[PDB]
Amino acid sequence: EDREVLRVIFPTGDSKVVLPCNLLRMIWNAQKIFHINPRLPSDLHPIKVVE
Amino acid sequence: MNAPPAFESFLLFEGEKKITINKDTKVPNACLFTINKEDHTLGNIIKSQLLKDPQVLFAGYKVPHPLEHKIIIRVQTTPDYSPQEAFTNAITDLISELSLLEERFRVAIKDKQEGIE
Amino acid sequence: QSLETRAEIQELAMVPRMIVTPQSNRPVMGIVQDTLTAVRKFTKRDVFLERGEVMNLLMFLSTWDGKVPQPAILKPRPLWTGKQIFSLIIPGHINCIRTHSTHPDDEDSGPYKHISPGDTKVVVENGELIMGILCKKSLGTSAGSLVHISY
Amino acid sequence: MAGILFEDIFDVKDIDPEGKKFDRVSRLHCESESFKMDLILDVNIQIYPVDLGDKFRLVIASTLYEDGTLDDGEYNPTDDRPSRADQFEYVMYGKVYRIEGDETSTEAATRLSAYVSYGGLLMRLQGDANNLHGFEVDSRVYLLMKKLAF
Ligand SMILES: [Zn+2]
Repeated sequence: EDREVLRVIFPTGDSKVVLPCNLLRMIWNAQKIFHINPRLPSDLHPIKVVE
Repeated sequence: MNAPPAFESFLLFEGEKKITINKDTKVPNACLFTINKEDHTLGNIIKSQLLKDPQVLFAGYKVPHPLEHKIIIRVQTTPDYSPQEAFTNAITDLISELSLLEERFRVAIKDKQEGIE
Repeated sequence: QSLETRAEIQELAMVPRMIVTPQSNRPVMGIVQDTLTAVRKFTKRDVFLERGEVMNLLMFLSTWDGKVPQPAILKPRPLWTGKQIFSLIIPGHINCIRTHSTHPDDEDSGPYKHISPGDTKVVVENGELIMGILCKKSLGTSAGSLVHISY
Repeated sequence: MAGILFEDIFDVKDIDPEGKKFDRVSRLHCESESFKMDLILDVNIQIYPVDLGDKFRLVIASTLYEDGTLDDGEYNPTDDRPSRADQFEYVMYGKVYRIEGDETSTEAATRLSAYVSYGGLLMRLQGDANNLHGFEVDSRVYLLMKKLAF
């Protein structure tokens, strides 16, 4: 549903919008600081994420 | 006008002292020497004599601002050997090299030359 | 002329606080002129420094922890690379990506031809410069820049 | 002596890929005599004159001062412990930034590439035997290059 609304917001279909808080850069910081191994299985339950 | 008198470039001020020593706390066994009214002529040479010494871990100098006659020397040595002694020795050593250079020069001039004086 | 106005300037108008402008949410100031050309020249992968030159540069830095990093080349003689010394300057863990986009490498499809590092991408991680030359695109007043990420 | 992460004797396929070439630093393209591992690596050709016909010995280690860690940094010229992989003609210190193979498939996790950075001198290895030793980790890994054999 959000995807469908978002197409109406940007009919010209540009991917580049101004927003606060760089989420990719923060997530990227989480991997770098906690030393998360990309190969090892993660220790996170998805429902915790959604909530 | 605001230009200093040019002699103020090298004469020590009556309320100042020639060298000052302060400890650094960032790392153990290290020192910061302040040389006032001195320039690259002195600062650069003392850096090279210290780096020659193998007990010295780090040595460097920086003139904090060009308009301001003063240099700082950071030196760091092994725990087994005080950094102050290396500096004193480094000057004396340097004094010795220049003295030998002066004796060899006068003698070299003394070599079969004419119009030497 | 007062403590209230001195407080108001120190807190509101003072230059480290005028850095990222709201005029167009990118930094107002970045590295300029002669230094900027010297930074380009310096980060190239071919720059190497002896123990003396590194100690001299370390001596000019400000927040330097005091621990000389291990040179990227130990043998046959000690050598520090340019990027490496630069990594002492980059704050705690500031981390960019991309921003390679000079006229060096390819108008894009070349780098995908497998990441033959080419030598132009600017990658930094945990506040340590991993690879690639710095320039107007990284340090300049461009929205995506290194100076933007520090602030 | 350091716990060996990787060890092999390599042959040079080419010294100038694309051929573009530059000063002081040069990019080697190599292949391991096991013929199961590939290598791309920068070296300081100004202080280590490589040749196209040369056959090199390469070693990768997680430490030097024997077995304990060295994460102190601070190269410490005053050490004298013969623990060192010092017999080698060319040694570099550096960090790993990427490692990097197909894992999407069934089981997969087969065939692997490591990217290493030695202060801006880049390295790339392909394998599968280094699967226990490649890690995207802090500045820790050393490349020791030696002898260039005969
Ligand atoms: Zn374009």
